[PDB]
Amino acid sequence: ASVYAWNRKRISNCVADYSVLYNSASFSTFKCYGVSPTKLNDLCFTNVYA
Amino acid sequence: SALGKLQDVVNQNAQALNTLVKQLSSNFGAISSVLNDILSRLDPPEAEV
Amino acid sequence: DSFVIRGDEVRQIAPGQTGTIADYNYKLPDDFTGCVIAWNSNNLDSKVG
Repeated sequence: ASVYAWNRKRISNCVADYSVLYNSASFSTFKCYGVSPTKLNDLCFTNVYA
Repeated sequence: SALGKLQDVVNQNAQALNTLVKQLSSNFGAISSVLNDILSRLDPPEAEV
Repeated sequence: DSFVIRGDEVRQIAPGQTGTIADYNYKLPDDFTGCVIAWNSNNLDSKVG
């Protein structure tokens, strides 16, 4: 979607492998703010939104 | 209220201990007041801060 | 320490960075002191084939 009508998808009831996001070189910018990128596989979350 | 002088000292000491324990719940401007949450969420360059 | 990398990978030669050559090729410590030097070498380290 366009940025004025940006699409919000709920992520819930899943086990998430962020290591395929870290190890992929396709992303020009991979920048996390409130959490370390390498600790994402060790934590549990709710209210995940893309 | 006959024994108020001793009870005042006891209440002041217990209140000072309760305040000192309560001050651990404050984050003092950090993202969290729990040390384990910071050590499990962040890399050491920003967890150090 | 001399090597040749890509143009977008020059941000990973730094303390406290997350990245690919930082983890599996060349890691700098958090208490690193010194200078990192980078310049473009497309005229020398590239071939048309």
